[PDB]
Amino acid sequence: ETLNGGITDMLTELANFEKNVSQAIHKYNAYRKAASVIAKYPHKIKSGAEAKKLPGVGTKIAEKIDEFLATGKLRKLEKIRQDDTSSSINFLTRVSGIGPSAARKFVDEGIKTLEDLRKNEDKLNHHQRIGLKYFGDFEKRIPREEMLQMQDIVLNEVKKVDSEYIATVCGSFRRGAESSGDMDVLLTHPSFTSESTKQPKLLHQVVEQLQKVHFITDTLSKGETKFMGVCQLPSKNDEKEYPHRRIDIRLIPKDQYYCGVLYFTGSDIFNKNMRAHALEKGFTINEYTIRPLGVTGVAGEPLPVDSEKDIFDYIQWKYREPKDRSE
DNA sequence: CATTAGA
DNA sequence: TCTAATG
Ligand code: NA
Ligand code: NA
Repeated sequence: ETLNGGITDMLTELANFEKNVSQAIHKYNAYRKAASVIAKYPHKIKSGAEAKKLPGVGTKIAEKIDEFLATGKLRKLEKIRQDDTSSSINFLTRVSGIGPSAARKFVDEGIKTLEDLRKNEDKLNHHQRIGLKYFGDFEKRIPREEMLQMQDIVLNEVKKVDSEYIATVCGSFRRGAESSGDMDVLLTHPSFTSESTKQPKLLHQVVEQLQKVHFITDTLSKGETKFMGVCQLPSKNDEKEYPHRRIDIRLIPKDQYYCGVLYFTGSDIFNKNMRAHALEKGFTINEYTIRPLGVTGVAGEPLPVDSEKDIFDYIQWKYREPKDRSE
């Protein structure tokens, strides 16, 4: 967690550089584990060989290690830090719809600046275009203050169309969190579950609604289960407009909300940690279900949930507020 | 890791 | 189809 700081840190640098700049999945994959072992490692690593002794830690890494152990730097790390070509990529990627593969190509054609992108708005697809459009706005964090207005508004339509709907903004916003990235409203409806072969309009109905009232302004992808778009709080009585937000809404089988619901509300840990709990409490939890564990190794038979409650009740926990889903 | 664009 | 990007 700290003793191994600089090592682990450089390692991930390196690592990331591989994947991104180069199409070096192996190396890339290499550093990570390397980076991973030593993290877990209990002592203050002192040198190449010292590391060396570990699974994953080979010669290559080791070497770089010492030099780092020697100079508070590393070369390759430095060069890459320098190289526009590589820095160029790390930049492009910031655009929704822009990835490494694109970032690289985009570069070879020479696009390297956000401005470059404008100039070749055509060379980009509706995603990235939208990605590019609201570029500034996407980087900004979401105020909880805002978070609720929005929240309010969304629920406002959901119910409006049909009362039978149930939608939930999951995440951090949900964990009391001061700010969010993008909001996630986990959708579902009674008439829809594990079997009742869809009702696509189920989604479509909503999306439409929000578009109607002007909350969603753009679509990034509408599927018949997941939608990804961009929204905005009606910019009040002139003088101050809202930034453009990323939103995501998804349909769910009322027979898996809570589950899927427990899950997204995390935290990323509370989950592993809650997930870690059900294993010993004779269960299994994953994004949609709770399965009673059978001694053969595995088992099946997904247990019937009506609130975030049952799950705790099942594996037998203390119901914990979203507030307290901290770790 | 599953869902949507694309091409 | 496959592959990329998002989550
Ligand atoms: Na070793
Ligand atoms: Na991106």
